[PDB]
Amino acid sequence: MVDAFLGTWKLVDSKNFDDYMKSLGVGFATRQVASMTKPTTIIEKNGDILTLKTHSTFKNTEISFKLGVEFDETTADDRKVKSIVTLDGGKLVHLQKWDGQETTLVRELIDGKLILTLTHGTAVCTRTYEKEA
Ligand SMILES: O=C(O)C(F)(F)C(F)(F)C(F)(F)C(F)(F)C(F)(F)C(F)(F)F
Ligand SMILES: O=C(O)C(F)(F)C(F)(F)C(F)(F)C(F)(F)C(F)(F)C(F)(F)F
Repeated sequence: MVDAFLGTWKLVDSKNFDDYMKSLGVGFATRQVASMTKPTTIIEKNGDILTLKTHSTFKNTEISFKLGVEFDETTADDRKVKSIVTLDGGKLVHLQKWDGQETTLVRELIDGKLILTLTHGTAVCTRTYEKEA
């Protein structure tokens, strides 16, 4: 199921991330740092539990979850959300809900690259990761 997503991934392309951050209300000085950061994402499984780490020179996050089971999450920008991650069409779909708002973080594999599509409001950001050995 999820096994092609597992491993260490490095950011190699980003489109419309400023739009996405601004839609979420991230302040301009933070957006400026974030626009120049290249995170590493590490996706590990242990049985039915996935752990997704995001590491950078600015902020780090880590979440653990079972597919299809809601979990509490506090995002990098300090939103307290109700989250669920599911496999849908071969994509890892992460849905966050708070205050009646929603955002999706969708990961899919295309030609061995991991494409992360972030949608909030009308903003749609595409971030591409390449696998580390
Ligand atoms: O993993 C990535 O590339 C990523 F930086 F885009 C990201 F998903 F972490 C993210 F979008 F920045 C995020 F941290 F999750 C965020 F949505 F919470 C926000 F910070 F942008 F507000
Ligand atoms: O700090 C915010 O609000 C932020 F959105 F800018 C941010 F830290 F989440 C980030 F820089 F966008 C981020 F990209 F998610 C990150 F730094 F966490 C990382 F993913 F780069 F690691």
